[PDB]
Amino acid sequence: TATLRPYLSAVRATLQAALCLENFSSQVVERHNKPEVEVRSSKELLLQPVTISRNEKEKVLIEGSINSVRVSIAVKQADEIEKILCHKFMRFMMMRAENFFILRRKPVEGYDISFLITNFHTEQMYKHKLVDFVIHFMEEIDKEISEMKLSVNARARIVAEEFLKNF
Amino acid sequence: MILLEVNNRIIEETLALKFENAAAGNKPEAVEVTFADFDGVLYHISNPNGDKTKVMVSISLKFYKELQAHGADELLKRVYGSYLVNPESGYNVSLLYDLENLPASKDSIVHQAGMLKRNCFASVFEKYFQFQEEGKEGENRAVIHYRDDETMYVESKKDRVTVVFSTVFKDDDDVVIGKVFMQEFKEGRRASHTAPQVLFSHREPPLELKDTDAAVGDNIGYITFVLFPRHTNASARDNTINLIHTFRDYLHYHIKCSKAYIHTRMRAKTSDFLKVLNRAR
Amino acid sequence: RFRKVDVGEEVDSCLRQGNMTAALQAALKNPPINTKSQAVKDRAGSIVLKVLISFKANDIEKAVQSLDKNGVDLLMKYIYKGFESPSDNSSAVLLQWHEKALAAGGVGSIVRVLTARKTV
Amino acid sequence: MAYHSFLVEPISCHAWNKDRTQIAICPNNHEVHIYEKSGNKWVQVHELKEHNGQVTGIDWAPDSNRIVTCGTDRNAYVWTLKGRTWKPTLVILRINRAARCVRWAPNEKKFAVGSGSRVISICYFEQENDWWVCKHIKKPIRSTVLSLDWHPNSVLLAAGSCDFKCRIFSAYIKEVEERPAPTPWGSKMPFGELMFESSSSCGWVHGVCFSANGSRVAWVSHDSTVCLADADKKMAVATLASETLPLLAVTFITESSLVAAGHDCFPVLFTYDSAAGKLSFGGRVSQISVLSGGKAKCSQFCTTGMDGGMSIWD
Amino acid sequence: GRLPACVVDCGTGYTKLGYAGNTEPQFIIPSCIAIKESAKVGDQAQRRVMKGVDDLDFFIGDEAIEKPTYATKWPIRHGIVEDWDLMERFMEQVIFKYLRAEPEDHYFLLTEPPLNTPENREYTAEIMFESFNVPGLYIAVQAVLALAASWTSRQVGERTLTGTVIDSGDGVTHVIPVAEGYVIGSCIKHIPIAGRDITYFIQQLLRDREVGIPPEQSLETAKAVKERYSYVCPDLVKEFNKYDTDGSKWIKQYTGINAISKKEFSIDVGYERFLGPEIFFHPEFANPDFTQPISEVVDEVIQNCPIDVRRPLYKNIVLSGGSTMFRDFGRRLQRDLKRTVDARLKLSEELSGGRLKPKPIDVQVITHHMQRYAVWFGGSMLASTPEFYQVCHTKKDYEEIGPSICRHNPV
Amino acid sequence: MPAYHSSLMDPDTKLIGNMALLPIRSQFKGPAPRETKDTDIVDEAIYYFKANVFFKNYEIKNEADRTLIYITLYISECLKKLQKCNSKSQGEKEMYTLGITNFPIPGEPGFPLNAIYAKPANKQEDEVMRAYLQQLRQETGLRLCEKVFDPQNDKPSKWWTCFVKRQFMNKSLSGPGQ
Amino acid sequence: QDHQKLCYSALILAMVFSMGEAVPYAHYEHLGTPFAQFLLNIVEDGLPLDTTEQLPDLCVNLLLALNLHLPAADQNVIMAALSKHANVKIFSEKLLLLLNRGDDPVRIFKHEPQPPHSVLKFLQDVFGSPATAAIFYHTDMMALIDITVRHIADLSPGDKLRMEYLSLMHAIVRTTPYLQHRHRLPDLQAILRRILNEEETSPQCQMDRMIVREMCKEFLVLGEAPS
Amino acid sequence: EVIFADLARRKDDAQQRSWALYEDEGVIRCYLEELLHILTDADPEVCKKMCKRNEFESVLALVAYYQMEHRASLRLLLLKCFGAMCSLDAAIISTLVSSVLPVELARDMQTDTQDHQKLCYSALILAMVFSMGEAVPYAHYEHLGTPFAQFLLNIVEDGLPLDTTEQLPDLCVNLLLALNLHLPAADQNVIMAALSKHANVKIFSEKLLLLLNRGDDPVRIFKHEPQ
Ligand SMILES: Nc1ncnc2c1ncn2[C@@H]1O[C@H](COP(=O)(O)OP(=O)(O)O)[C@@H](O)[C@H]1O
Ligand SMILES: [Mg+2]
Repeated sequence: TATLRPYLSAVRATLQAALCLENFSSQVVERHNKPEVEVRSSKELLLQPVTISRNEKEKVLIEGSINSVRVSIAVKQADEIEKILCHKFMRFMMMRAENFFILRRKPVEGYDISFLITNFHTEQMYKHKLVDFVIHFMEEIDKEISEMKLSVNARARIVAEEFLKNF
Repeated sequence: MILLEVNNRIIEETLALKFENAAAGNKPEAVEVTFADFDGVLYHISNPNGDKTKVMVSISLKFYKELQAHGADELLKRVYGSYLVNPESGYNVSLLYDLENLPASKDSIVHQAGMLKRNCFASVFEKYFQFQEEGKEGENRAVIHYRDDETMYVESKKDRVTVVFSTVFKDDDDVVIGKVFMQEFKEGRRASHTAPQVLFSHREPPLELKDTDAAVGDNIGYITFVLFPRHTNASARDNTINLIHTFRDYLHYHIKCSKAYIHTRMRAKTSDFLKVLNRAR
Repeated sequence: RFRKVDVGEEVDSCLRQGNMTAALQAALKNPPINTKSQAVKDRAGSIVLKVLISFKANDIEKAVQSLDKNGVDLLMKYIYKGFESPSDNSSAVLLQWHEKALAAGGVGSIVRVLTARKTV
Repeated sequence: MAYHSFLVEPISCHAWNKDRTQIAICPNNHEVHIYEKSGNKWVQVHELKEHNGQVTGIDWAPDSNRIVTCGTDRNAYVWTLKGRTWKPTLVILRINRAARCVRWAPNEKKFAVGSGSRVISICYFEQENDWWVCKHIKKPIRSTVLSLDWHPNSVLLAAGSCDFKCRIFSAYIKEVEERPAPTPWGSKMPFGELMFESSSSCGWVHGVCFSANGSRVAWVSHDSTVCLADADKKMAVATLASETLPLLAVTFITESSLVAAGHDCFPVLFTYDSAAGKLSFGGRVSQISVLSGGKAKCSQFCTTGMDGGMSIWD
Repeated sequence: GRLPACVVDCGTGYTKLGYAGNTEPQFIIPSCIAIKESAKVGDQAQRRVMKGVDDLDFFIGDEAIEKPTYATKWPIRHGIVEDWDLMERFMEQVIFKYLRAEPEDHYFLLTEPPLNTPENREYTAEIMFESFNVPGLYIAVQAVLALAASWTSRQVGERTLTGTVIDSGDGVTHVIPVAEGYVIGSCIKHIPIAGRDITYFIQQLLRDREVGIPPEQSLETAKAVKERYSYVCPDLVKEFNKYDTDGSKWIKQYTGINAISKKEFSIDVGYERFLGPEIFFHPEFANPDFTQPISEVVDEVIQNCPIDVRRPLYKNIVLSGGSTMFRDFGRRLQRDLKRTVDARLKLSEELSGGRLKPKPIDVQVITHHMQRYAVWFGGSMLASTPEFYQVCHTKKDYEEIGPSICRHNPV
Repeated sequence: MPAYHSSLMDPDTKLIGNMALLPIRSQFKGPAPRETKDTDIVDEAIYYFKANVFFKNYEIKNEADRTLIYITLYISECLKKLQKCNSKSQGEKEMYTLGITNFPIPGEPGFPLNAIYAKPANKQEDEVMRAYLQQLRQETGLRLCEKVFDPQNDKPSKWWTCFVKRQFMNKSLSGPGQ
Repeated sequence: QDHQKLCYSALILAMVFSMGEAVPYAHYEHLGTPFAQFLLNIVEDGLPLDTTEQLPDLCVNLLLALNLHLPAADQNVIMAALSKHANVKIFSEKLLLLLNRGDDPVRIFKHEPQPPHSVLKFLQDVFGSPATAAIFYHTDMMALIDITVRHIADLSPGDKLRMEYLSLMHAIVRTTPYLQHRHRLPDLQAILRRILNEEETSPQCQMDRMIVREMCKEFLVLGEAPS
Repeated sequence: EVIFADLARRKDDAQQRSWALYEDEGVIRCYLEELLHILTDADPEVCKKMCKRNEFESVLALVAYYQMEHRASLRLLLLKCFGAMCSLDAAIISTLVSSVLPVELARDMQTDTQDHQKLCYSALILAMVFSMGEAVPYAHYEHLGTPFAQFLLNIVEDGLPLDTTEQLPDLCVNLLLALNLHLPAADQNVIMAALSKHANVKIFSEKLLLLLNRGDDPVRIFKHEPQ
C-alpha cells in the first residue's frame, strides 16, 4: 500500500536522530562498559522506542540509548516459499556478524534481522555510511529474495528433464 | 551425481577385491560385513560356515513376501540361477560364489551381484508391463509397502501402466520445496515430448485410488507415472525399470541438494552485502 | 550452588463545519501526557488518527504550517503512535503527514520524541 | 576558522596552558599528550602515562600550572611539573564507579570530579599527608554527573546530571575559604546546599556554564534545547526549542550571548534578551573552551570532537 | 533400530566410512574433492559460483585424485573444516553415493578433532539435522575411541582403561591422558608437527637437492619416500657421519613414472630418511615457534595429571594414527622418557640421603595393528551398543533448542 | 635447544678476546698455538655442521660458541664458492683466495651479529682479531677441500651442495653486501 | 566458427538498433523471422565455441533491441518467431531476471531521446496474442505477477514507468487466464483501490488513472472489494 | 614493497601450495600483470634497488615460486618478469645464473614441448641469463649438459611438427651460442661433445655462417659493463 520512497525517507530521518551516541562507563558495575540497549540495567539511559511501518507486515523498530542504538526490521514474506528463503538468507548473513560489525548474532523475537550500533562504531566508522547500509538493505532484500525464487524454479526444471529424458 | 547409480557400490568393491585376489591365487581371507541401502534393505556378506573359500550375499528386504507374491523367485532363477542358495537364516534371499570356480573374467558377474536390490523390484514391474501386451486390466492393484510410511501402487490399464508413489515429506521445509519440483515434472512433457506423463496431488490421494483408503496428511504426496507402450515394451523395459524403482529417492535427493545450492548462493549474496558495508570503513 | 540465587537487584462539530483545520487545532487540546492513565492514551490516539485521515492533499501542507512549534512536536508524537498498529492502508496517510511535519519540525522534533519521558 | 587533526580517533577532552602555548589532549587511550606550538605544526613534548584506563577529563590550572586528569580508572591525579618531568599525586577519591568530569575552581585551591557514583567529589590538599582529600555532594544527585562549571565565587558549582535536571550546589569547603560572599542565587549556603534545579523533566544535560557575571547559567540538553536561567530575575528559566540535532557543549561568550556545538558538528550561536527573556538562534562537537577573553568577552574559542582534531574560530 | 548406524570419520588426510558393527572401515579414501574448472569464466564478476545444476559435476575420493579436468580441493586443514561449501558437497556424495545411506533413517556418529571451535560444531550439526534431517547425531572425541580400539583388541588381563594416547595423524598431533575412563581435559596438549609438515619438509629437502622431479609429482614422491624408506634414527649427528662414510649403501634409489610423458625418472634418496621422523623430536626444524621434543611434551602431560594416576599412565602409552607407524618411533620415545623419569627420581634420592630408593617407573609405548583406523574401529564398537542410541541427540532436540545442542565439549 | 654447542672450553685454555681464542691446528701462522689432540674447533664446526644448520635457534652457552657460529658461517661461504669449482685442485687455490679476504671482523660494521660481539677495544686485540680470524679461515678452507670433493671425479659432491641453500639461522657472512 | 567475430557481430548489431528507429521495409528480408529463429537456438543451446557462456546475453540483448521498433501484434516478426518455436525454456528464464532488477540492457549508449523501456515493451508484445502467451512455464507466470506487483507498488506517483507496468498487468489479465488463479488478486485489488483514489495532477498520473479505471471497467473482478 | 610481500607470503604458504583450497590463481595473476608493467614503467633505479634490497631475497622468492607453481598460465608471467629483471642490472644476472631458475627451465623445455607459446619464452629467458657467461654451479651440468644440447640440436634441424611460427630454430641457435660462452677451453665442453656426437649437424652448421657474415652476435642484448 504505502509506496517505497516516502517510507524509506521517514526511516532515514528517524535513524539519523537516534544515532547520537556517546561513550558511557556503566553505573552498576565497577568499570564495565557495555551497550545499554542490551543490558538494560539502567532505565533512565533509555530512549523511547519508536516504530515506523509501511503496512501491517513491513516495519522498523528504532530503539536507542545514550551509548547504543538497536534497529530491527521485518520484510514482506509474500508467499510460503519466500519464508524459507528469507530465514536462511538471514542465517548465512548473520553467521558473519563478526564482519558485519553492526549485526546481532540473533534477531529479536518477531523481527527478521536486527543491528546493534554502539558508540565505538559511530566513532570508528562513518555514520552516514552505516545508515546508507541499513537503507540499502531494505532497498534490495526483496529483490535478492525474488532472484533466488527464479533460480529455484530453474533448478527443478532442469532436474525434471534430466530424469524424464532418459525414458 | 544427477542420477543415482543403481549398483550397490560396496558389493561391487568387496567382491571385485575377493575375486581379483582369488584369481591371482592368493589364499583367501575372511569377510564379515553388513551394510544398509535405500528403503532399508539390509545386506550381509559372510563366509558360510566359516569357509573362507566360499562367499555369500543376502538381501533382507523388509517387504520381500508381498513382492514375492508376484513371482520374484522365478526372476532370480533366471539372472543368478546356479548362484542361488538357501536363505541365510534371517535374510530373504542369498547368493553364493566359489573362489575356486571364478571364470576367466568376472565383470558381468560382479555387476549382477551389485543389482541384487533392483532385481527384486523388476519382478513386479515386468509383470504389469507384460500384461499391457495381453491387453488385460482386470487384475488388482499391486501394492508394495516399500517403507513403513510409503506405498507404491501399480495398475495395468488397457493402454497405460500407471505407477503411483505415495511418499511423505518429513518437514515443512521439504514439502514446500517438493511442491516446486513436482510442479516442474508435471510440465516436463513440454520440454521432452516422449517422456511419460506425470501427475501430482498436494495432499489427497487421487480419486482412482480412494477405494483403497489411501493415507491422507499434510505431508503426503501422490505421484503418478503413466508409462506408455513405448516405455514398457520388451526393448525398453530394462531401462525403465532401472529408473522408476529409484524415483522416490531421486526426488528426495534433489530436494536435499537443492538446499545446498541455495546455501551456496546465500553465501555469495552475503559477500555482496558485506562489500557494501565495507565502504563504511 | 550459591551463585544461582541472584542478589543485587467537539472535534466532529469542527470537522463537519468544513474548515476542518479548526478541528485539528482543537484535537491538540486533549493530551494525557502528565497523567498515569493508560486507557485514556488509547482514546487520545483514536480521536486524532480519525482526523489525520480526513485531509485532502490540497490542505495537508497548511495543516502543518498553521501549527506552532509545540504543535509540530505534539503532532509527531501522534504520528509515531499510529505506526505501532496501522490501519489497512492508513500508513499511506501517516507517512504523508510525516513528510510535511518533518519538513516543518526538522529532526529536532524527532529527538524530543525519542527523549520524551511522558507521552501521548 | 582553522583546523588540525592530532589523531584519527576521538579526542575525548582537552585543556590549555595559561598562555595557550600548549594543549593537553587524550588520544582515546589511558594517557594524556601535551603539544607545543612549534611553528604552525604541533610538536609533542611530554607524555603522562600513569593512568590505568581511558581518561575522560582534564583541566590545566592556569596560574598554578598543574594538571588534573580523571577517567574510568576511577583514579584522579594532580600533576606537578617537578623539573623536566610531570609527577603525579594521589587523590583519595572514595568513588566506587567511573569518574566522568573534572574542573578546577577559579582560585585553583580546589577542584571537583564528577562520577557515575551519583556524587560530586570536591577536593583539597592535605599538607601533612601528601595527597588530596575529598568531600562529597551527594544528597539530590540521582544519576551520573556529566558536566561541571564553577561560579566566579569558587564556591557555587553547577552540575549537569544525567537526571534531566541541572543543579547548583555550594561547594563551600570551610577549611579553604572564608564564608562566601552573598550572591543572588541565595544567601544561605552551607556545604551541599541546593541552590537551583531545572523545571523540565526530559533529556539528559550534557553541558552547563556560568556567565562571567554569575547571575546567568545556561545548559544544553539532549532534547535539542538550550536553556538559560537568570538570577536577576527570580531564577526564571527560558528555553529555546530548536530543529538541530542534540548539542553537547556550551559556553558563554558575552554577558548576553552564548555559543554551543554538537552532533551537527558545527558551532551555533544564541542571544539572550534581557527584557522578555527570549533566546534567539543565530546559527552557522564535544567541547568548547574560550581561548582569549574568558566568558566576559570571547574573541576566540576552540572545539575538539570525536571526529578528531581541533578547530579555532573568530 | 534394525538398520545399523553410520560411522563417518573425517580427517585432514583421509576419511573413513562404513556402517557400525563392521570390524573394519568399508571405505578409506583421501579427503579430497575435485570441483569443475573454467577458463577464467569465474573472475572478479563472480568466483567459483555455479548456476542451474552445474554444481553437481564433481567427484570425491580416489575418483577425484586422478581426473585431469578438475581442480582438486582439500577442505579440511589442521583437522578443522575450512570451507563448508565444499564439505557439504563432500558429505552429500558420501551419503547418497558411497554409503548408500538414507540420512533420514540412520543414526550418525561423527568425529571431533579435540582442537575445533564450537562454531564448527554448530555448523556440522546444522548440516546433519537441517540439511539432511538425520534422526540423531553424536560427536565423538577421537582419542577416546582410539583407546577403546586398543582396549577391545588387547588381552583382558591388561584392559586397563587407563593410558595416554598419542594421535599423530595428519594435521595436528594430540597427546591426551585418560584415567579409568575419564578424559583429564585440563592436561590435553597439541603439537603442530604432523604428517603434512613431515611431507612438506621432505618435499622442500628434495626440491633443493634433487631437481628433475616434475612439479606435478613432487608431492607424490615425497609421500612415497616418507612411507617406504623413512625411519627414526638413534643419534642425529652419528647418522650424518655414517651417511658420509657409507654413502655407497645408506643412500637409496626411488624410480618414479612421469604422469605426462610416461618416461621413468630416478632420484637418489638420502638424508631424507632420518630427517622427517626426527621433526617430532626437533620441531623447530619445521616450525619457527615450537621446540619441545615430543618425548618432553608427553612428560609434561603426565606430570600435570593427579598424583595417583601418574605411574599407571607411564605403564600404558598407546600410539594412534598413521604417522606413529615410523620405524623405531616407539623405541626412541620410550628411551627418552625412561632417561628422563629415572633421572628425576635420582634427585629425590639425594634430597633424602639415599635413605630410601623409590620403586622406579617403568614406561611402555605400545604399537598395535589398528593404528591406521583405530578411530573408526573405536567408533564402530561404540555405535554398535544400545547405549549409544541414547547418548545421541534426537532430532526433536535440534528443533526445541537451536543448533546450540552441540556447543558443549568435554575440554 | 639441543643444537650442538662448543665442547672444547676447558678452563685451562687461554681465553683472549670476546670469543674463545683456540689452538687452531694448522701449518698457517697466527696468534693461536698448535693443538695436538685429534679434535679441534675447526673440526668441531665441520663435524656438527650438517646438524647445526637445521636448528633455527641457538644460544651462546659459553665464549667458545661465539667462535663456532663464525666458523660455521665461513664454512657456508666455502660451499658458496667450491660448488662452482671445476676440480679439487681449483677447490684448494680458489679457497686460499677466499681466506685472505677482508672479512668484517665482529666489531666492524656490516658484520651480521654486532649485537652479540663486543667491539675489540685496542690494537693488541684488533690486530689479534685480524691475525686470528684469518688463521681460522686459512685452515678452515683447506679442510673442506679434502672432503667436499668426493674422489671419483672431482665433482663438488652433491650431498654437500644441497646445503648451499641453507644458512645458519639465516645469517650471512656477506653481511649487508659483499 | 569465429567466436570473437560472432560475439562482436551480435553486440554491434544491438548497438546499431539500440536507438529504435524504423528501418525501411527491406531490411526485413534478412532481419525478419528467419533470423530471429536462429537467435533463439543460440540462446537455447548455443555453440561449442561459447565456453565463456557469453553468446546468450548478447543474443538476448539483440532480440530485445530488435523488437524496439515493431508496431503491432501481427506484423511483429519477432513475436511470430516465438510462436512457431518448439519450446523456450531458457529464454523464458533469462528475461524475468532483467525485469526483477528493472534495468534495461539495450540502453548501452546514453543519447538523449530515450526510447521506451525495452523489456516492458517486449512483454507487452508477448502478451499481445494468446498463442504467444503460452511460452512461459507456469511457475514463471506466478513469479512474473509477483515481480510486476512489487514494482507497481514501489514507484512513486508521477514516475514514468508506472504507466508501463499498469499496461503489462492489463495484458496479463486479458490474454492469460489470470482470473482462473488470481495469484496476487487480493493484493492487487488493494493497490488499484489507492491509485484510483490518488489525488495528483501531473499528466503522468492522469494517464495512470485512466488505465486504472479501464483496468477495472474491463473486468469487474478487479476494483471490487477484497474478500 | 607490497607485491613482493604478497608473493613471498604465498611462497611458504605450505598448506595451500601443496593442498590447495582457495581461488588463488585469479588474484596472483593481477599481481604479476602489475609487476610486469612496473618492472618497466618505473625508474630502473627503483626496481634495481628493490631486487638487490636484501641479498636478493626479492629475486629468490620469485625464483622459488616459479619452481613451486605448476600452472602453465602463470609461468609465462614469471618468465616475463625475469625478462625485465634480467635487463635491469647484470648483478641480477649473476644471481639467476647461480640459482635454480636455469635448471627448471632445462627440465620444462625437455618435458613440456607441447607448450609452444611458453616454450618460446622458455628459450628466450634461458638465453638472456646465460648471456654474461659467468661460471655456473657444477651441479647444473646434470641437465644443461650434453643431453640438453643434443635436444637443442634436434629442434634447430627438425623444428617441431607443432611449430606454427617456426621461431624456435633461431632462438635455439641463440641459446646454443649462449650456453657455449662460459665453457672453458675445448676439451671438456659439453656442447662440443654434442656436436661431435651426432652427424645431425647440417642446418645448424650452415646457420652459424649467416651470423658470421652478419658480423654481429645476438648475445649481450643488454650491453652491461663488462661486455
Ligand atoms: N608407512 C607409513 N609410515 C609413516 N607414516 C605413514 C605411513 N603410511 C601412512 N602414513 C601417514 O598416515 C597418514 C594417513 O592418515 P591418518 O593420519 O591416519 O588420518 P588423518 O587424516 O585423520 O590424520 C598419511 O597421511 C601419512 O601421513
Ligand atoms: Mg586424523
